[PDB]
Amino acid sequence: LANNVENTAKEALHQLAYTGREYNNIQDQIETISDLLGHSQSLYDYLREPSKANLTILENMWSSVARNQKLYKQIRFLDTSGTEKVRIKYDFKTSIAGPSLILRDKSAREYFKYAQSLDNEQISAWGIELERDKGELVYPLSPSLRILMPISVNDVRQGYLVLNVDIEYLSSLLNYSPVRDFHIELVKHKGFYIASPDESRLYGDIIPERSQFNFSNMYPDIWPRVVSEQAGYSYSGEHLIAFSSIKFVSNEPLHLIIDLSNEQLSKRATRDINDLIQE
Ligand SMILES: [Cl-]
Repeated sequence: LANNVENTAKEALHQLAYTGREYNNIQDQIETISDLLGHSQSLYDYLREPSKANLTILENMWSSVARNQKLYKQIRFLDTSGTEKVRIKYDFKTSIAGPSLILRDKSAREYFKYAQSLDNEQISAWGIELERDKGELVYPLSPSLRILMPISVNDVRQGYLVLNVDIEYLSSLLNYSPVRDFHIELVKHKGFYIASPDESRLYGDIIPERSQFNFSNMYPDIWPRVVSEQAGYSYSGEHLIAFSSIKFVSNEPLHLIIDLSNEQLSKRATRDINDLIQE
């Protein structure tokens, strides 16, 4: 063991660096596309002349962008009062995008009050937070990182572009490595889980029956190492945890964790290329 724990920890550290680079790339892709949507001719045309015809052109464009990019669960334009005016929804499982006529007043949401505080054409983002409809949680639960940009015409604010980056999709895309056979969990700065192969530990800050699933409660002596935002590992005698930190469209850290119990560690002793084949 001792050496096998260590060798596994070294592999997991490589995996954490790999996956951190993938999130950094996703962030660059989101920054670029948010800037293009906020400066787009189709949106400009609609805001100048919000005819049904121009709304259709905008909706078709956003639906195309959602199908092409996959990581936006919604793309919306809210007016200055916080009422949704344009709302494209995308479902990654089916690949269907299209507009909804279910348009709500979002003015009570904190992410909206934050967007109002931004300058014209300034792109910023809200912390990861579950989606809601009329204040009720959307189920299945939907953690979103909302990109926010007030949009102006001749210096007069028209509303806000809002893009909901779908953390469940990104987790599904990024957080399992078939070659190294590792699952990466995402743990927020507050200690609660927003992605895991174990669904039952998610969102303990929101779901009462899960409030025990905080990394700081689970691994009190390992938590400080994670909070340091350095990459490293710790082994408690029962779990090997390898950890790293990134900043993903946020000034707060997001911690990426590979947590393997003794039982799981024993088995990768067996690992052979023939195991990878071909699944
Ligand atoms: Cl709401």
